[PDB]
Amino acid sequence: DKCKKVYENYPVSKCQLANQCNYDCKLDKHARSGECFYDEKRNLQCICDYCEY
Repeated sequence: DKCKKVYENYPVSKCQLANQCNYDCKLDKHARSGECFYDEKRNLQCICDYCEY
């Protein structure tokens, strides 16, 4: 949804740990769960979600 925003900056490199995204997602865009997802590059991108997915 609109609350879900994706920002690479650091490729799946960090997404290696579901705990990393949230950190960066929280420190970067201030997300809640910063969950990874698959984009056009089938890469895991930490998506900052500010809502109730």
